[PDB]
Amino acid sequence: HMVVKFSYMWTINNFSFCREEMGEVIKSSTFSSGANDKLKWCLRVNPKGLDEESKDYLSLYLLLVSCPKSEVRAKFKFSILNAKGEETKAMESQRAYRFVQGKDWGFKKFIRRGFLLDEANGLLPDDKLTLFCEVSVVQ
Amino acid sequence: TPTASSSS
Repeated sequence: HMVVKFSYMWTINNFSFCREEMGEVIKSSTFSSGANDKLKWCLRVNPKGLDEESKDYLSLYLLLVSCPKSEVRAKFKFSILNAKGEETKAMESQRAYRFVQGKDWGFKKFIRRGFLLDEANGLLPDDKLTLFCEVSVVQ
Repeated sequence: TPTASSSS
């Protein structure tokens, strides 16, 4: 089946200053395809994981904030833009997932904190975490 | 390889 494909670049400034504890969430602004499909999406990150078993990781999800019909099927890909402006450390759905309004899908163990937070690895230029999300909605 | 999941 064909798709409508779109993207959002989320810059989280002053990332080293995040005070989020395990289970606390930051949501992005809402975004859409611009195809007037009435779908609104956002990203959400847990800097210290969804739960105790994931507290060593950032957990990253795509949330369907509002939709007109009962269900949407969509593939998704998340990557980090490094200091050289290139995509790295990407994770992508192996198939389309079924979203309804208020449902998310993503990666509970998206990136290990001990790796991300070491500035020498080039993922927090200017103390900014920049995430790039591509969404493909199945038509 | 990681698999996708939902927070709910």
